[PDB]
Amino acid sequence: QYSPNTQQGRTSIVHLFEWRWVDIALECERYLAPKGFGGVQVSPPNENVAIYNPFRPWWERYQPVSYKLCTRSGNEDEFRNMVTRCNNVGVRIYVDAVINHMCGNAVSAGTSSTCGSYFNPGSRDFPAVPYSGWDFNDGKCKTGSGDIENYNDATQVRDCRLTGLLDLALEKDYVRSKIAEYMNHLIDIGVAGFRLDASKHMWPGDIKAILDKLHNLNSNWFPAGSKPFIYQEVIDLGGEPIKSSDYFGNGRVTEFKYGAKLGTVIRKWNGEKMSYLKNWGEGWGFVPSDRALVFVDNHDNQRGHGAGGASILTFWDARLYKMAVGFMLAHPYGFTAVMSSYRWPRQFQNGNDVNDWVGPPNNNGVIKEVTINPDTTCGNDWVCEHRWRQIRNMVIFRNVVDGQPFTNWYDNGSNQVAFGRGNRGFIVFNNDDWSFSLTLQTGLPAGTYCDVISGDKINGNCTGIKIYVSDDGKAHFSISNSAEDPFIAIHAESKL
Ligand SMILES: [Ca+2]
Repeated sequence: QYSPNTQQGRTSIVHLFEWRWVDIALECERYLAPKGFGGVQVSPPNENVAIYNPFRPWWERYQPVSYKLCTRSGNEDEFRNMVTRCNNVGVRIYVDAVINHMCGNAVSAGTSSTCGSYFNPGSRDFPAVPYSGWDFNDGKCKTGSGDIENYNDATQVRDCRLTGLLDLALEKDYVRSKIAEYMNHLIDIGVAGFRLDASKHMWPGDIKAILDKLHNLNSNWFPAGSKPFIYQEVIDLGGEPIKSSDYFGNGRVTEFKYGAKLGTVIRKWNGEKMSYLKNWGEGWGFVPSDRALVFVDNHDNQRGHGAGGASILTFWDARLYKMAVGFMLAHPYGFTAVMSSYRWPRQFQNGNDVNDWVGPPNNNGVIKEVTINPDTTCGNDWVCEHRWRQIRNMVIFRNVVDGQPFTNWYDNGSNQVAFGRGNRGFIVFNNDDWSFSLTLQTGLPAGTYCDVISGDKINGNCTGIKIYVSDDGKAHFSISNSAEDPFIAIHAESKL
């Protein structure tokens, strides 16, 4: 469960948030495969409630109606086609599994679903599964509202409705079986793993019982006996009865402290400085590296819909964002997940964005295709951070130094730091309010290296800055505090 199952040499996954199956298939062959990406996390592929007020919000996909592979992203045939094409080019697919609940109990009965399936939250009737009143925790929950009111109570957090979402009785073999049936269908199609949504709201034992009924990965692409990669979405920030470690037996867990702390440091908040990142990792109270899934931001907290809140860095803060993602990709702690989002009309009303519900680029509900501009960027309002030179080149950086130890760390006691990875890569950061000009030990063999942040290496040529490493692995670095990108990165594969 703990192994990503990615092709050897691929160390990251990208969350192509709300992308259509056909666009992901193309992206796999035209970009992800050749640029070294390990995998892709897709939005929930199962049928959900169609919400028209607001209008097709992004969160409607976290309200299941059935387990039919029928969504705004595409149908079953298109999903199968995408998984096959991606696996054929060495890019894995990870599915966002929404198995803790169904749709909101206050949602109107009818056929307002992505596949026309009928459902009735009022009577707990979901005939397309099929599920009935006997498959929910309405009798288990002992709160007055029926929803979760006390997070200091593990039992209600697990047996009560999370913000009104119908809570499934995962202790029932029938329900566990229906879920495993859905996940096994996806495994046979070819998915390499799953993101367990709202894992904190499920008992670790119930999850285990479900994983027990899962098949091994498709033997056409994976070695026999291969188990699906499992990462559970658990928001653990410190003083709650429920701990991330409670889920270590099922697989990896999302480390939400990673992005929250990194954002605070990069922003130079609460007195933090990049100099403290010397012991970054478990030393900061994070879960063991071999059990962590890290990221700077995600679809939830990038809108303020999650853990971290205000310190979270996202594409809106491009300069600091690129620096944060760069540091994460260069650091050996955990398995890294990169975010890929879309732009929305942000509107704040006293510190709160009233348009945080806005769904993906669309034409009257129909998701707009991802267009590629001549400069390899995306159009139609898709941000495509994974296509940003500074981010994509750092993704490759992590692959190149995969395995090398954290070494040659340097810091000025403030916000100017540098460190290498064995003898395969070196990165320098200048987050202070003054220029950086110093000769440092890189631990890299002598030669001319192309800075992969300001440019690229193309057939014995650099399109950006060039770094000269001498015989003793020493090299000079100059980064102005006013530089577009205040950091430099070089590695074994960027050497001329
Ligand atoms: Ca639950």
